[PDB]
Amino acid sequence: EIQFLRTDDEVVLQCTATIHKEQQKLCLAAEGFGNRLCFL
Amino acid sequence: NYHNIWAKKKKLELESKGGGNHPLLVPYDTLTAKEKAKDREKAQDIFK
Amino acid sequence: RKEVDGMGTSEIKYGDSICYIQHVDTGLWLTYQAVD
Amino acid sequence: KGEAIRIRSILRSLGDLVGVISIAFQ
Amino acid sequence: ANVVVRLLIRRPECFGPALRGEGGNGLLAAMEEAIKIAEDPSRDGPSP
Amino acid sequence: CGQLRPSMMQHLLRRLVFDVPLLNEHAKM
Amino acid sequence: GGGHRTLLYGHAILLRHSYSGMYLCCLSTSRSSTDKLAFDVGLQEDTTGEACWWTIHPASKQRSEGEKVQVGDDLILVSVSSERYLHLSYGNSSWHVDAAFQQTLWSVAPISSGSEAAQGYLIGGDVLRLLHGHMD
Repeated sequence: EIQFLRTDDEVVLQCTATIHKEQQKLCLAAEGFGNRLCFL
Repeated sequence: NYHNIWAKKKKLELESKGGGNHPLLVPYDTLTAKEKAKDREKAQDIFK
Repeated sequence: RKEVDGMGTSEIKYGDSICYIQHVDTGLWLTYQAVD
Repeated sequence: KGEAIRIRSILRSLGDLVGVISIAFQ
Repeated sequence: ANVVVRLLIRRPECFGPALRGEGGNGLLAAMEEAIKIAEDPSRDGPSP
Repeated sequence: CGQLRPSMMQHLLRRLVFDVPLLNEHAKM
Repeated sequence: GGGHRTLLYGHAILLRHSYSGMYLCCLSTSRSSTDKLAFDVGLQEDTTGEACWWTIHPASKQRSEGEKVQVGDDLILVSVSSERYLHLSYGNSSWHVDAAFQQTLWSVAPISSGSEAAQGYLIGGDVLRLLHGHMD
């Protein structure tokens, strides 16, 4: 059953914030060639 | 003489106020040269 | 299976095998319209 | 050089610290 | 001092009259706002 | 550089003439 | 290194974007002013010791430090330099990720591993070019 987070394993981050009276689940994103910043 | 009778009017104002503290004042005896040009270009011209 | 979360025989090998697509809502199969 | 640069930068972020020269007369 | 700063920073609730993000957290705005309350009127804004 | 450097000494002079409190001119020196 | 060590709460972590090698790490980002006091540590490759990491803390009091992170456990992340949490703000009528003191939960999820290796086999996300057997 049980498993944990080793080093050197692909992952992805998530959040959940309300918007317009509704839970919009998101993830973190970044496109590092023209924009060094991060979007969702 | 000129700009310190003016600043003495301002000093009488601050005396009658009861000792205020507000930045908008510099008398002429110890005035930096940033506000002195408008006085300079007549006070030197009378002397010219 | 239906919820494919268990591994169960990693199936496709690149290059060796050959496959066939299926749009699931229509069930159509891909074909090459060889024109004149 | 001893982890105080973090808190010094945090202080520096609140510049209004450059602009308190006005408050020093006001 | 380190723990004091780390604890203040989680809840820096010095909410002055009106500035961005927080209430105040900025000195010249709140101070010049409050000198209007202080100079002509009493400790209160509407007071004689 | 030469705007109002010298007049600070005149201010400190005028303070030093009538300096009522002790241990105050000593730090103005 | 060690080779497939585990992950524990309180550890000093290092992330890396997959397809671009820009290590998300402690950098001198002092740009964004939506909240008017908050940072956005974007992407740049300056893995320079002290200014390298983020750090995990648990979400709520169900697992403390020293415990091994399991799958699905919501987390809290914080820098070493700025000490801000991974804030999730709203800039102007829309989302905007920043670094601030209002913390925010941050879940994770599995994608792949080292044992989950291709060696010619297929894995999702892989690009490819299709081929006929006769016509190519």
